[PDB]
Amino acid sequence: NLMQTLKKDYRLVEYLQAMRNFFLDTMYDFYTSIFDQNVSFLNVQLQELDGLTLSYKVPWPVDIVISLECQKIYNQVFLLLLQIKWAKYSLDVLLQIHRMFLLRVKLMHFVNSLHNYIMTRILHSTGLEFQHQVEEAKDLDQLIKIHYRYLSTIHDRCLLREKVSFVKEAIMKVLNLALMFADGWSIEKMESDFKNCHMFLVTILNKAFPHLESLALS
Amino acid sequence: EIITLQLGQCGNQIGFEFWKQLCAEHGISPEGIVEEFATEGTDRKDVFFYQADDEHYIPRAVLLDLEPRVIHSILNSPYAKLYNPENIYLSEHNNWASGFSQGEKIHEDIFDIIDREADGSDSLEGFVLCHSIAGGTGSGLGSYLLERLNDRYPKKLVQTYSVFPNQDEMDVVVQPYNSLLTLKRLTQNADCVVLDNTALNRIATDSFSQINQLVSTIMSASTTTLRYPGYMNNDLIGLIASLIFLMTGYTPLTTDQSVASVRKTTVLDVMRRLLQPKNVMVSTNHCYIAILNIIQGEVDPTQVHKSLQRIRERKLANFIPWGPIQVALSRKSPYLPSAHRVSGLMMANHTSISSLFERTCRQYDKLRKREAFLEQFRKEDMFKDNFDEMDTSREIVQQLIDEY
Amino acid sequence: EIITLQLGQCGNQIGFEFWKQLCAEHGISPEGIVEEFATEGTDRKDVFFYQADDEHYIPRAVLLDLEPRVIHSILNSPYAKLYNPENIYLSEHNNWASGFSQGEKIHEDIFDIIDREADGSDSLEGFVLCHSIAGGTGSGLGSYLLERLNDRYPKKLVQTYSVFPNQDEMDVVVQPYNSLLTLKRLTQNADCVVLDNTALNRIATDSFSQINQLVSTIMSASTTTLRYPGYMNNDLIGLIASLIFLMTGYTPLTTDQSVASVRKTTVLDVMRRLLQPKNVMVSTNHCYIAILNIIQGEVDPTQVHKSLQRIRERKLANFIPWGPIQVALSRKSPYLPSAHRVSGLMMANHTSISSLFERTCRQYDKLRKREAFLEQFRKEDMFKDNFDEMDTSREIVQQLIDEY
Repeated sequence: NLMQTLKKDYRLVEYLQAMRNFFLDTMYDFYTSIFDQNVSFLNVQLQELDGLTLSYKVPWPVDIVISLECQKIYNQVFLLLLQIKWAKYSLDVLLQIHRMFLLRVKLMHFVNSLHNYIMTRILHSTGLEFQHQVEEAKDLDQLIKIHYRYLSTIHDRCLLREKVSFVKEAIMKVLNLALMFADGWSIEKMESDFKNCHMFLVTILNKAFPHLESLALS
Repeated sequence: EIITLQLGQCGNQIGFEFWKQLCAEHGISPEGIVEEFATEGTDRKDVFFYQADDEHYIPRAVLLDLEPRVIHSILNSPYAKLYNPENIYLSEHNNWASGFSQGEKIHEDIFDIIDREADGSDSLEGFVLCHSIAGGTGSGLGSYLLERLNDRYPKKLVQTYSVFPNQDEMDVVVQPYNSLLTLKRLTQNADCVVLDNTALNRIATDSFSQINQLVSTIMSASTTTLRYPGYMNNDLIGLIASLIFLMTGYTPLTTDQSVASVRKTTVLDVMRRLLQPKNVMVSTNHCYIAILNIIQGEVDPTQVHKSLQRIRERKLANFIPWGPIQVALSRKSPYLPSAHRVSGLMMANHTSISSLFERTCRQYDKLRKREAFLEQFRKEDMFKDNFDEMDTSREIVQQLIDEY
Repeated sequence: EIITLQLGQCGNQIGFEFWKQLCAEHGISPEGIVEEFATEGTDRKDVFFYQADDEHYIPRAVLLDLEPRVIHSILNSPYAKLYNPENIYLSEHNNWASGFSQGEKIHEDIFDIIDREADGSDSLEGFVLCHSIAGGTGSGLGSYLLERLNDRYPKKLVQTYSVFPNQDEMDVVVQPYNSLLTLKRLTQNADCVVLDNTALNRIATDSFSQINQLVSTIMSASTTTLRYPGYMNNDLIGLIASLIFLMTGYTPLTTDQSVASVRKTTVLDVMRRLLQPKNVMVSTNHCYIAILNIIQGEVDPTQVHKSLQRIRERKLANFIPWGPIQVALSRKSPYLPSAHRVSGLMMANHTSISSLFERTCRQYDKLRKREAFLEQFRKEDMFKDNFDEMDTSREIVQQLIDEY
């Protein structure tokens, strides 16, 4: 009965669908303005290096589901996602002289492949399964568990919890190559670094826990 | 947002059928009205259309032509009222030099129209050009517009669907000059889709209405994901960065009568089919530079990964030795019948395209040695004194071939 | 899974009636739809068919032919819509050399079709070939396909149902050459079912429609257990290993009018009947090499053991002195009437088959001494210079006869 009167009438499920939608279109125009700060400037933009804490307002009938420590995890994945959209768009908006372009495809590929992995293979696989699960909610408690078994797993597949200084930092430091090379528009000293860190990336990730092989091809 | 610049009879038609396809996809009535079933639509319309106070939608299109007949026929079609009469332009009254001279002559009104259209969009992304490189109108007018546009707007993309002359068939006797000059301008100003009648009609076999219906299909499938926002590849610049001359291929190029064979169509078989030279709509161990496959319909990324793995192992493709594909997924319009379980479009950059120019260069060199049909060109101011323009263009094309 | 390559008029028909029998067995509608009573079926369909998004099932068949008439008639049958129009191939416009020359000419499209079909199966096991060895089409085209297939796919089985020319009846005047060359290719490339019109029509007596209905019956009964999974013999390779040229026989070869004599049919009487030379559908103390008996219907292994014991004691058969049979059981399709209480099919390898070639060799030697009908062969490139191909083929066949 409770789940029945909770689909509408304090529609907790409807609110949940919007949550994972207003981040993870609309949010494309929002970030592009940030590329070219102030704390009130953003609000009118939204209503239209690692910060931008985002929150939301939830009514009491759904407060018990989307807890306070649940907002931060949803915020955690949003921060990291933008840095990927950043590097992906920074190397995209533009269009031994031509030798730079060979450093573009050798790099614009790699960040693009990673982005194809986090969003499609993870942020859409578990998402497609989660919706098929909540539509069979039959309990006050288990709806928390099926939900809590969606964040604590999406925070693991997207490598952000542990093994950060062992694996995650590698993707982080090579992301700085997407910033340095973007501004300049020394060249030989980039591939010596790039061919090293990229090989450092594969020769470290080679330990593969098993789902990492979907990107290990490149 | 985006603008479309279509020139010559080829471009004019191309635009007609491209907008026909678009209005079919987005549920836009011929008169610009919106159907009742599509009232609550989720599809993004700003990209190619802008709505009007009368609730009708107007394309971001401009019609250009040296002759009236084609556009006059267009305005007698059921789709006539849709276009914007203000934007359409017709010359009051077949050579590249003449075309460029007119372009110099009619700068003001054309750029007036272009500016008016541009100022109506907040986030214009680039330009789309549809034209033929052989005929006098398309070649010269596109040359002039590209030059003055790259000069005017140094921060907008310029995309073209350039139609190349048939070669096996001996149409424009003076085609080598126009083609060579248009190629010069394309290299020197164009940001980024080659097209030829020969292979296009070859695949059509194995009227201009059907040929250009196929071409419009290619264009629409190319712009689908931009039209239909998703997760990845949410911008034209994303497309261009992932590849950068191009060639194209589309799997479900099936007649309205050829739906009887409802073949169980996986993603693997489609993406495979997009690789063969037969499906490449255009006609030294030449290899690829880049490949993009946009897939419409239900798709499981596990299937995509498996197909990619198998094709990689089967080594059906060849890549550059000096550098390290992409498979994007979209959603079909909710309106047109999904006669195909899953469909695929491919855009690639491959070195073999060089041969095209080698032919045209060979054609051009086969004339410049004997000064054939230069009398008309000398008439225009640009080639009134000399033809150094021609020499520079030829050397530029040679440099591009050497670079390939 | 498996593919079928049928060539020439003989092969084309063979395929038509083979697929007729298959669709009858599996409850597949003529249009490819599935009947309501067969919705919950347990029979395995992937082996010979692949389903489509439209729920229809498509055979893994390819039609090849030098002439259009036969296939055109096929497509006018009620079963026309079932086949895949893409796979079917017809030459746009009676000799082996000409057939092989065309095969060299039309390599690309044929192997395109074959690759497309192959990539749609996860666990393809081998190939099936149906053709006649006398006529120009079947002989040469099968030769070329076998050569290029054994070259292309070195890890797939190749099974054939080769139809041999009648000899008591004096049909192809140039039959000796085509037969000898096809036999060369069969020995040199074929993994593993001989067929002759003479004895086949003899048993039929004691139109091509009925003859090939019997042949399709043989093929289907051979593939039954593969189609219907059980415990043992769950793969074609299991079949081949248990035997390895072959000949065949089927007990319940009874007209639709000859069901009046419902004879109490044990397993013993059937398996016995499969041994007699009369039932061997094909026409020195020659002996056996291997025998396999597949039995359909209710069967008690005690009965099988008793029959085997009694036949062994009665020594009705002869075996090689230098080496040390098999009786497999299957289940009938749940649909076709079980007019027979228990039925039996036999495939065996026996040395007497050698005689066949001795006849054809005798035929060929009876011509090569006088250079009869070589004018057409000299026309083709393969036999343009010399006929060393013929000498090598003859010596290969002689070597095979010596080995037997």
